[PDB]
Amino acid sequence: MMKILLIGMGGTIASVKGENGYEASLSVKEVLDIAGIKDCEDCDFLDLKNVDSTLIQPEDWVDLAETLYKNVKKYDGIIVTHGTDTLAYTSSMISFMLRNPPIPIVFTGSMIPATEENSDAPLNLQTAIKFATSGIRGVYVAFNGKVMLGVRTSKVRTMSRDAFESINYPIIAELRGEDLVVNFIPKFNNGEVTLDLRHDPKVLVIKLIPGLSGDIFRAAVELGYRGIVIEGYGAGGIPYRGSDLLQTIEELSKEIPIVMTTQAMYDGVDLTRYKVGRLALRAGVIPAGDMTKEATVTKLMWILGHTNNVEEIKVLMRKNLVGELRD
Amino acid sequence: MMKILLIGMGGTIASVKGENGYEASLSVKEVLDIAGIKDCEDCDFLDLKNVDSTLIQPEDWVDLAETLYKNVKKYDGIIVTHGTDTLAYTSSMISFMLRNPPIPIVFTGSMIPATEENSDAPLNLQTAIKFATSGIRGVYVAFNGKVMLGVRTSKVRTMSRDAFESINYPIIAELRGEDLVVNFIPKFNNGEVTLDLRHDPKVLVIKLIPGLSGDIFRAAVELGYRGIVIEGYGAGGIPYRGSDLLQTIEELSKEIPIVMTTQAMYDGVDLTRYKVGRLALRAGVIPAGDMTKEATVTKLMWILGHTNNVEEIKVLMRKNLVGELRD
Ligand SMILES: CC1=N[C@H](C(=O)O)CCN1
Ligand SMILES: CC1=N[C@H](C(=O)O)CCN1
Repeated sequence: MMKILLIGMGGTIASVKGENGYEASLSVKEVLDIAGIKDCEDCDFLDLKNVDSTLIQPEDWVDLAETLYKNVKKYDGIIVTHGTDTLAYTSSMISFMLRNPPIPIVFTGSMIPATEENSDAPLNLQTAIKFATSGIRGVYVAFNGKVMLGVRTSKVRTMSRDAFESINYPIIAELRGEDLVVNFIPKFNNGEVTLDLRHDPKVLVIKLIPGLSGDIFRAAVELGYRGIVIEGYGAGGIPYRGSDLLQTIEELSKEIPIVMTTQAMYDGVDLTRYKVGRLALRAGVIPAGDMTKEATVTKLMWILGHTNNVEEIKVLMRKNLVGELRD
Repeated sequence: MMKILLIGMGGTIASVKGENGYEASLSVKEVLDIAGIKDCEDCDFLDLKNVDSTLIQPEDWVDLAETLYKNVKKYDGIIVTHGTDTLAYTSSMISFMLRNPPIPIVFTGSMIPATEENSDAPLNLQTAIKFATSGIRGVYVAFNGKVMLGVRTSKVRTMSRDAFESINYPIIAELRGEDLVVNFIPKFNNGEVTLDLRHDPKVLVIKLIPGLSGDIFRAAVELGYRGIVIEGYGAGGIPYRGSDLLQTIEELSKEIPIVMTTQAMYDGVDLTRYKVGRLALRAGVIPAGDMTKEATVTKLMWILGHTNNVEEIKVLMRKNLVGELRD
């Protein structure tokens, strides 16, 4: 029957409490054994990386995307074990780099090392295995009995089992007993499996705070940053009182994309709603709509691997590519 | 009986849909009338500002703190109506600037203008009035039937009534019918009412993302920024692979405070837990513990109004001043 591949990237799930605190150490095969999984007769194992996900770089996304693409024909499902810190960035970026996969690609990990007795690893691996053999294609994240679309997933808690949520977007599937029950299936168009590794990682994310001036923005441009994301307040906007920020934005927004997302967790941005928003639009700011913060950052990096034309970048950022955005 | 003062700062609650979308317009007295409030016989009214809270600057915090201090003896309670965008920054900063107030000081506002038929304004004003006459002293936020400690409050939703949550800290009070029921009373020491307006607003908040280099940090220092806050991933830490960031931090952390908070919403940071965290500590990074992002930023600004000595700043950031932090 079904053949699945497990790819190890590291993470708390594979970690041990060494000298300087937890660090990734175990292989993905060892992780499965320790977590007590046996329903894996026809399971292949590959260790791609073995790091605390805080260490993940954009080139690791390239390496992982390539590896996935080389293996989508050979397997019925692929599971990637990964640290939780940057799990959502990786699942978001891979969603852009590897479009219309013919199989489920499921990211998972744990908040508590698999070695530990109270570990969330066995549940998460079980959920991942159940989904990887479901026939439901796409890039997903399995965590705490939930399956979420990889490009709509964010880490919301640092010290809880329920660490990940689907942001502004319905759960794909959820455990009821041992029944993984479907809640919502994304509406894919199924084109040709497409690998597209092009990206530019040189982007800056600045949190809007009272009194912020435009000086660090023009410094970023001088440093050769190719894009800036600003987390505004609430539905989004730029203050015009108190700083040269709006004036600074008006000048820079035609040299580089300036993307507005929100500091809040849920509901995203809508710049048409307030005067501060519409001024931000007039200044050339690109809205990130209802995208997660991780999808916004990775999508911008990915697009910058294709074009530096701000107008075109605006069009692509506003276009729903893989389910990351409400069109 | 009880005498309360209402101070208007603006916000959606006082807003109208003008030419470029919503902008603040109505006076705080008009807001009360439109919201349908009458149980306010002995209520004084003062309009301090009238702006979309996206426009709030640090000097407005000074003006508001001064006004509160001049009025804490005259009234039994004070209510401040305020935009939701920066409400939490203002309630956090005022908590540092105005210590041991002898009365309840309650911040509130609404997600939907008081003019609108389905407005959350009447409920929020009611809750604010009930708490302002409760005799429970301190700085608080009332929203969606909840009363939260002002220095533990963040905006988590941009388009929902339940916009604010108490982060890593128990609700103070909650509505059950018309009964405002107490859940938890903060353990104040009641010293002398202290006004302390000293702050330095020149701080930068950068979101950690894969591949981030230290170049923008040393640019910030050259720009004269007096502090940097970094939102790390999860429990916190600095990547040592892929960038000159950790090396950059080691150099800068003795010139200016570099504070680590988290990109996630709940549970805060703990740098002792992972190798990436302990390296961050060794590099001179100051942990923000379980503080909200708004408390972290305002507390740092406030402290920078007192000292530029990094060692001392570290001590103060790690000290629970007004309930913002678990000691
Ligand atoms: C490299 C690549 N070539 C084929 C294509 O683009 O159609 C498969 C997916 N991507
Ligand atoms: C300015 C001021 N003086 C008095 C004091 O510090 O004790 C009251 C609170 N702050």
